[PDB]
Amino acid sequence: THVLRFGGIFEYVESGPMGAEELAFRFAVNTINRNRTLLPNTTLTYDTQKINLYDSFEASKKACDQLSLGVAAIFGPSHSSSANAVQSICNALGVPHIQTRWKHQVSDNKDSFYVSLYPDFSSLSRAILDLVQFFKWKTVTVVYDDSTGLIRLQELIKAPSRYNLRLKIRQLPADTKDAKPLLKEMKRGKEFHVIFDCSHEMAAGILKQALAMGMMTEYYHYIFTTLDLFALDVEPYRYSGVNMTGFRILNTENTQVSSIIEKWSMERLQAPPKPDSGLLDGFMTTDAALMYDAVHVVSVAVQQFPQMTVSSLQCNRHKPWRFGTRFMSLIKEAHWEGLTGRITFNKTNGLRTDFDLDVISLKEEGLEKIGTWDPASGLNMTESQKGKP
Amino acid sequence: QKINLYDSFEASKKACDQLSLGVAAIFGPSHSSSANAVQSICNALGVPHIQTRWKHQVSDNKDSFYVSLYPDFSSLSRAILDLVQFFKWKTVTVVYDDSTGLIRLQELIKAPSRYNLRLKIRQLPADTKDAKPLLKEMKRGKEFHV
Amino acid sequence: IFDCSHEMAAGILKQALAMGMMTEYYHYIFTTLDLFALDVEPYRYSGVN
Repeated sequence: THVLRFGGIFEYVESGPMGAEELAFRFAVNTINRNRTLLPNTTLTYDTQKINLYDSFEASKKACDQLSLGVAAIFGPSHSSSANAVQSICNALGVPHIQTRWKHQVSDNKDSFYVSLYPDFSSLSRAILDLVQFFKWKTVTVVYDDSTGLIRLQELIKAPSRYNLRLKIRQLPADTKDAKPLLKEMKRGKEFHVIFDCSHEMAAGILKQALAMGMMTEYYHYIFTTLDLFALDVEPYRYSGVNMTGFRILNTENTQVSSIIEKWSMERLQAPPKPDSGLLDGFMTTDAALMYDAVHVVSVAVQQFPQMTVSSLQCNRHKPWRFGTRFMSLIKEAHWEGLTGRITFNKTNGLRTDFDLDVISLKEEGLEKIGTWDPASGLNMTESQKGKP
Repeated sequence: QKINLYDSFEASKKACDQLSLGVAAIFGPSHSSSANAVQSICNALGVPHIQTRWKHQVSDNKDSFYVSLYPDFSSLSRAILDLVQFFKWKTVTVVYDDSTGLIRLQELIKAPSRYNLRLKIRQLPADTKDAKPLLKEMKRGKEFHV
Repeated sequence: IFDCSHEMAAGILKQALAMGMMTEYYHYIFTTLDLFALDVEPYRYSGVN
């Protein structure tokens, strides 16, 4: 017996197809009340917008726009620039802001009313470092994408602080085949342990090079910063014998997960795919899984709080919203168990710094879960118990 | 206009608010969480903008109405790299406090892939006092080019 | 050293690629002359002789 609206900001270039997460977002809207259990007497609606690449001023508008009505809580943009203002704004007006990307929060900022389902790297980069520290490498190359890659990995760069991993860092140029100058050195420096950092969009790009650069052998052992490792196309590679390694958080070990994905894959590709890119079009990418779970994680908090009503909140004013402080800290206890496994924000900072990474690797058959990681227990490698008394 | 450090929304107002009078070249906030916000406006409103600090430079923000008299870190980072290799040093230790110090110094961090060096990297924690252990380690570690 | 009409060469080569045998190590020699007719590009960087 109730309707409720969220906000929404997304990106595009002047038109559709809509932001594939937005397209996949409105889904998590609908799927709520078809698991009717979920917020039964409180039907959820929403509002969205679409904003610029490399901008927040427009996103400031669409922020203030979605604040004209006011919205119960905003799910936010892609760029940091776009999502840092949306952070402050909501957090200068009580509104909860939500995040699914990573972006380096300046550690001199006062803010509260934002959270980021994105699993932070101070764990990821710890996990990398564990994994590395297991394969007993005494060397590694860290290929990243752009400057901010560093700040993403600084746990790793600081492994020589304690550990004999004399590593080197190499940055990809603009294009994919802008790799060849780089890789050529690697093969000439003979750097047979490679950790990347780039959205998989460069992975397939960088990989087809590592193939055409004759670096797909048993020798090289590529490790990927990202999770969407699975989204790529195994097949061209799985025979060469290469060792490859990456993590996984879209916990496909659950039928429901493997159904919802499928139920989403039942609907996802109503847009035409892209063949050459090397992605398994039909595998719901992580970046969307969060924008999905968020909806649940977020709206489950609403399933604690009766008094909430969206309100017209103008940027002309200063007036913070009513129940933000009452509603915001509801979030930081939302221990939702969805696609990305356990979900529980580090209440100190409000970041998802606890989760289960299941390390996948490349056996000739495909991508095999071979070990499970968490912040707490380190690495359970299925290989660990390959001999018993 | 005087405002609080690290609040964009707050910082966003004065940008347009000044423009309610119109200004020629705003001289922006010196801390990127705000600086870009202003920058997000200046070329978005045709207005040129003048900046002093380095800021969390982004790859391809399509503004062009912003400059700064400040020397780009690349030149700086290259400049140290001139200096160190000049001093023939090998086992350097870079020491910062904030993550952005990396981007401040990547032109240097990348170099060992080209110039035979070694460089640990260490970070000053939240409090200033917290360096006493750092120095202690940097004492434990015998680092004589910092 | 192979022996097959190039029709198998491209076939056998795309394998030698997907079988991780396109390195500086292996040195493939072809019985046939139509070696040129194949498509160099996928290979010329791997360093193979």
